[PDB]
Amino acid sequence: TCPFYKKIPGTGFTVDAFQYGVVEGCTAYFLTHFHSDHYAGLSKHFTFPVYCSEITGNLLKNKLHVQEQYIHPLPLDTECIVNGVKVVLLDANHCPGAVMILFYLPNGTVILHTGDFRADPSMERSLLADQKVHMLYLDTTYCSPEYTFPSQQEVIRFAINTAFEAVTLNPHALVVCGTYSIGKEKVFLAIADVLGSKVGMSQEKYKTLQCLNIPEINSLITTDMCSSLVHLLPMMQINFKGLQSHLKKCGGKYNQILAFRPTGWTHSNKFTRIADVIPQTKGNISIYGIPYSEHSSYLEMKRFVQWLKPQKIIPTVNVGTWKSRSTMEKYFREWKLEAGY
Ligand SMILES: c1ccc(CN2CCC(n3cccc3)CC2)cc1
Ligand code: NI
Repeated sequence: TCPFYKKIPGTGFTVDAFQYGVVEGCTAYFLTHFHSDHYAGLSKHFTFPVYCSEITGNLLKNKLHVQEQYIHPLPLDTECIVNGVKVVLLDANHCPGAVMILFYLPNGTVILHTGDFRADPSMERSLLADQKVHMLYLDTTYCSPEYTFPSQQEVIRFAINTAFEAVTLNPHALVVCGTYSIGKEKVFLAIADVLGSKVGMSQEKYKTLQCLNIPEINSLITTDMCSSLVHLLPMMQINFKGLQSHLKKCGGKYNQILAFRPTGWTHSNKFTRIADVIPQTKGNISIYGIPYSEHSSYLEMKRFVQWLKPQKIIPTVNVGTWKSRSTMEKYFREWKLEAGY
């Protein structure tokens, strides 16, 4: 059964609600982004309208085989009417195609669903500017002050510099990057660019990247592994056993692997600054875990909410324990008292 924090009161709409069968009274199903916990249940057999971004629609058609007659892509930053209700899609700064959804209800109430997002000051100059919001459905993944991590730019600078130094010292080194979904493409694209290489990958992963409207993509990626010195592998293979195995398949073209494992937050962010990060090493293989987040830090989330000044907040993550729920509610009250709304 579909939970309350996925229902839009006063409409026939749901958000990211595909795993509950036919939802009673739902005439339009919105999808914020193409991550499996959110799309769970969608397939070629789905026969109701799905509203989403153009990139999300390309992935629905090509990867899940959803029939084209049921895919309703909407442009960003544009007032659209769906089933008699004005809606707007905004960039979420999450993975490719990810959106936040603004709903202008018939009764005059205004609701923002963030989906998954990494809050940024640039969102203060979207169509949200000077817009009253009555209800905010908030991605609270990292809603506690312990959750700190660097900017995406700082993490990419570290990765580029690390890879360039390694391959300049040893021209026979291979660089490997782990992946398990869409998102975090900048990690492998930035490394390949500094090295003058295309990124090599499986046919399945190539198909996924061909759906993302990335400019000049044919110049950047390939299924010919042997022409490339930056390879993508599934995240589960980025360990000493899996990398040793991969090194054998390249036919003595390479004599060293440098691998990156993009993670979210980890506890080492408490103690170790990104510049000070060191790898796990065994012989000619080194593995770097790098904290490349596509969710708001605590500080980023607090800034966004204090600027927006919503009347009510409904968390959508960490809602399953009394302790977690209470912790988030205490921070929302602090933020409101500090800012005066
Ligand atoms: C929102 C609100 C509360 C939680 C629970 N965690 C908070 C942070 C804790 N922590 C301590 C040291 C490193 C993390 C672990 C419990 C999650 C999300
Ligand atoms: Ni996500």
